[PDB]
Amino acid sequence: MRIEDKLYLNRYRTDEENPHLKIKDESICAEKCSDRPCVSCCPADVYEWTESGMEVKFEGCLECGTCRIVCPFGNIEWNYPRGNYGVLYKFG
Amino acid sequence: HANVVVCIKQVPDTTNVRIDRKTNNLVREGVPSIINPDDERALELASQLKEKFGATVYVITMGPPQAKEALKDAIAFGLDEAVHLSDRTFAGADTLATTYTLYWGIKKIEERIGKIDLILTGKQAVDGDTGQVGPGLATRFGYALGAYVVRIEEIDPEKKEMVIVRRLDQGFEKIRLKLPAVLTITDELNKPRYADLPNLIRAIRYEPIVWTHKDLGLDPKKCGFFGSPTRVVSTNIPPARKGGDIISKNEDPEVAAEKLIEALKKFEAVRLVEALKPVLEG
Amino acid sequence: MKIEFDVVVVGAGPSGLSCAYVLAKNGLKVAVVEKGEYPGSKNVMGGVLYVHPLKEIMPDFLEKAANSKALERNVIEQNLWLLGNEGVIKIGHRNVEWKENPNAFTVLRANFDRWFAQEVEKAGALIIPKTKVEDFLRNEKGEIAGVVTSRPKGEIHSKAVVIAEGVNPILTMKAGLRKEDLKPHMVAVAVKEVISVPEDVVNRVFGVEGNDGATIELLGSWSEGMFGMGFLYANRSSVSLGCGVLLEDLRKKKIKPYQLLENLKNHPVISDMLGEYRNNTMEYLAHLIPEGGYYAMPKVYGDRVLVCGDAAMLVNSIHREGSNHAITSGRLAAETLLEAFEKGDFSEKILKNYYLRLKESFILKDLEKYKDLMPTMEKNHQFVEIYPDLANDALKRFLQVDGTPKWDVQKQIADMVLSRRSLIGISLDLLRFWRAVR
Amino acid sequence: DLEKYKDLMPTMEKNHQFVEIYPDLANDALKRFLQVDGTPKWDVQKQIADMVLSRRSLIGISLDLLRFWRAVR
Ligand SMILES: Cc1cc2nc3c(=O)[nH]c(=O)nc-3n(C[C@H](O)[C@H](O)[C@H](O)COP(=O)(O)OP(=O)(O)OC[C@H]3O[C@@H](n4cnc5c(N)ncnc54)[C@H](O)[C@@H]3O)c2cc1C
Ligand SMILES: Cc1cc2nc3c(=O)[nH]c(=O)nc-3n(C[C@H](O)[C@H](O)[C@H](O)COP(=O)(O)OP(=O)(O)OC[C@H]3O[C@@H](n4cnc5c(N)ncnc54)[C@H](O)[C@@H]3O)c2cc1C
Ligand SMILES: CC(C)=CCC/C(C)=C\CC/C(C)=C/CC/C(C)=C/CC/C(C)=C/CC/C(C)=C/CC/C(C)=C\CC1=C(C)C(=O)c2ccccc2C1=O
Ligand code: SF4
Ligand code: SF4
Repeated sequence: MRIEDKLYLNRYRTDEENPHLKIKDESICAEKCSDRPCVSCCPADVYEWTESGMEVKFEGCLECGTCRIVCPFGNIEWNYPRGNYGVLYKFG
Repeated sequence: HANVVVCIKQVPDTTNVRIDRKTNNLVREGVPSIINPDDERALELASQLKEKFGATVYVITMGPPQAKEALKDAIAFGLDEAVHLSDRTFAGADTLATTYTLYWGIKKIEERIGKIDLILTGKQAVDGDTGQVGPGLATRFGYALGAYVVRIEEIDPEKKEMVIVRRLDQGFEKIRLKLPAVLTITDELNKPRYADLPNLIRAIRYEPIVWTHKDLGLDPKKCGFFGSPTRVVSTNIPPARKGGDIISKNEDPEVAAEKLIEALKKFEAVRLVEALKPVLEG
Repeated sequence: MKIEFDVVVVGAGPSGLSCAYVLAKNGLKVAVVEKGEYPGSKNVMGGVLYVHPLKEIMPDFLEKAANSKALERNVIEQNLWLLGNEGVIKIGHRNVEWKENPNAFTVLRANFDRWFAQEVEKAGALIIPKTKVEDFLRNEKGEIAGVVTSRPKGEIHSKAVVIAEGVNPILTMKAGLRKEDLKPHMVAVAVKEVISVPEDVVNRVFGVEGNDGATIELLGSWSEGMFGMGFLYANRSSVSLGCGVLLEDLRKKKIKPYQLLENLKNHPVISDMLGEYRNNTMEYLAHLIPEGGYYAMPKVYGDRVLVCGDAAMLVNSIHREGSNHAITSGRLAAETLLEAFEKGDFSEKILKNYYLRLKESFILKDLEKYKDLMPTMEKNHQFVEIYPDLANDALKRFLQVDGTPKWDVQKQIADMVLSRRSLIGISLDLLRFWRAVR
Repeated sequence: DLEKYKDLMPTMEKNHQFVEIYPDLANDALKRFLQVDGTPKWDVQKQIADMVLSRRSLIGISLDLLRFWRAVR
């Protein structure tokens, strides 16, 4: 709600059929992870840990790369979106 | 082989062109201009018509000098040629003025390849979503207008006649169009391809054929603000909708259901539903 | 049909286009592959771009970029602000010879790299946007012989491949370099806002006029005790306000890195400057800044492959010289390949000269200097936690006139500084940082 | 306040350095610190030292910081 007000300002070409943020193992995010640093350090609120699993709202991804690096267990299959997709920064 | 001409329009990216309430204007500065998304389906159909029947597809745009980058993004689909109608004689044009320029733009294309067997436009541009250029272009040429195309069945290149599925409000309808026709493509026809590199690299080092108002031979004041009958006198953003009120609550388990139909009938628009007349008329 | 090129430069940032500028000016069929819609579409930078690494690339750079919208508000004043609870210690330096011999311009990188792509295109390079490189096509010798893309028929053949793709070294790890991924101490999460401030409040709050710019560097307790160097730059009709903090500090604080930008907007001083021009945010960005440097960089060379820019982790983030290092690294890689093209050898015997040019120039000497800089800043948490808020209350007490007889303000400052930290902590910390500055 | 800065201007009269070299040297040092010209940041940390220890010796800099310390008490 709060940061998706500011993500509305950015320009995107969303690739909804190709999620570039896949989580390799959902069970590592349930019992192996304690603090979930992918949620607390994502500048775009992409990751939200529900009890249904991890909700990865990849459409707002700013392609920074923090989630892949801050994740201690490596279970974020992180790619850039394809060419002409993802954030399209105007006056970046 | 057929001759296809795809009239595309460079449109600002209206997914990002948003309303700023505090300046009360469209914040469309910095937002790059793209193909009209109704025309990416027209270009993808034209590239399908090029790999199935070998139709020489041209793409034409009457726009600003910055609209040569939209004409290069159309060559990435695999198209043969792009044509730019770039002149500020054409600036501020309306639909009658655009169609008069586009009729004489395609008429010069007809002096190069032959009589145009098919004209593909989009259903609407998004800036000024009128959608009358496609209908207007079928009248200048005297071509069969198949508008709001959702499917393409038999595109018989031997009988010079194809079957489309036009969407109307009572339902879709199959139509045996007679070529030469002017189609008008919606979003639901196809999904545009991810372009390959040999066409995208060719799209980068491509220069669209620029034609001014002297190149076409048209009347010098039948195309701009003078050939425009209508005049846009004022553009103004809409209001901030209208604050509502929690008709029901989290207490009423269902008693909120008739309180919805209580407060539906206070609105004018429920006459328009075509299925809530037995609760409004009675 | 084979798409044949001489060099393929992956990435169209500062190091990608400066590498492609020298190859295209020297007559090489060089292709640039950028995964954005235009060059600059994925690039985040607050803006201070220094004109000397570009006057080595383009000696007529300030004439070509004056008419355009690439550059933005020539930087004549560089401030450093120590934000307190309510005060600020501005330590600026305005120089007026920077008005006619410029040192730096503020930029917006979608406006700069789109113009810089147009000069690289005029130089003779084919810039291919909307195209992400996935891996490298290899010959049976096992070396990088080109580039495969996400496009359907996408396989670009080249005698060399320049991996100028910035931070997130995804493509560097495919080339065998970067034997591990980035750990969250080699990078800093940098969250930036571009705020629309209408061209005359920019003149008023920065103390400038008429395409002359000022840069603020913000320190204080808005960064929650972590070493975050925020910034506040003057664009033409805008203000690019952002903040960057290390990932190790951000992970163990768990505070959502746009909140630091909200602590930076809602400071009493920044909310005084931009009063209600704070919430007309035009854009919200996020990126990473390489901060490991010398201890964390890859092998920057290989068989038919070079690595420039942030992909080689060449960033002096304490001086904010990353584009300074990137545009130079493109020039050193392109001059290495121009040696490689007259000899025809592209292996590690000739392409090791790029690593020799990288340490004979300023790029690796700035990395050796601030090598143990952020591990020094991580083992205090004092220089941005007590030290700005104490220097603000001391200088406020120094300027407050309340009938206190100036010896009892010279000792109330001493009772201020030797209460939040002992004198064995103050005199230690001045030279404990001296080892970080070398 | 008068006893504190009692011997303040006789201290300032017997230097003529704090407004004669000291501002113009702190300006050329901070300009060299912010100037980016491809100089590898050790050769700007020593060009500042070659700036400060050329207009006044180090026996004059470290003396003048506490010679004024007697003026500020
Ligand atoms: C706020 C505003 C309101 C406007 N209102 C009107 C109005 O009420 N009536 C009116 O006639 N004009 C109007 N115009 C101007 C009008 O858009 C131009 O005359 C233009 O030529 C028609 O574009 P359109 O929005 O009608 O698109 P449409 O006609 O809906 O576009 C349909 C298809 O026609 C083709 N096409 C459209 N424009 C071009 C072009 N320039 N070159 C080539 N092919 C093209 C494309 O394939 C496109 O997908 C308005 C403009 C603005 C800014
Ligand atoms: C908030 C912030 C502020 C900064 N401020 C300053 C400053 O004031 N001064 C300064 O000197 N430096 C500054 N920097 C640093 C500067 O942005 C970088 O150090 C430098 O500009 C990066 O150059 P690059 O060539 O690596 O380009 P990058 O922008 O890092 O990336 C190059 C390009 O590679 C492309 N790419 C990536 N992967 C692929 C792929 N697989 N296929 C194809 N293309 C790909 C991307 O689209 C990108 O455009 C700042 C950085 C940040 C985050
Ligand atoms: C009479 C005279 C002595 C008055 C003193 C005034 C004094 C404050 C400045 C001039 C004195 C000179 C002679 C000192 C020599 C060494 C100087 C250059 C040390 C630099 C540290 C500070 C004080 C710089 C001034 C503030 C402002 C101009 C900074 C610009 C903003 C950006 C570009 C710089 C970022 C930056 C910051 C924020 C650092 O904290 C830091 C710490 C250690 C090394 C480098 C840096 C650094 O580059
Ligand atoms: S960090 Fe790795 S483990 Fe912890 S939650 Fe995110 S993904 Fe699951
Ligand atoms: S990339 Fe940056 S934004 Fe996209 S998810 Fe990982 S962290 Fe959140």
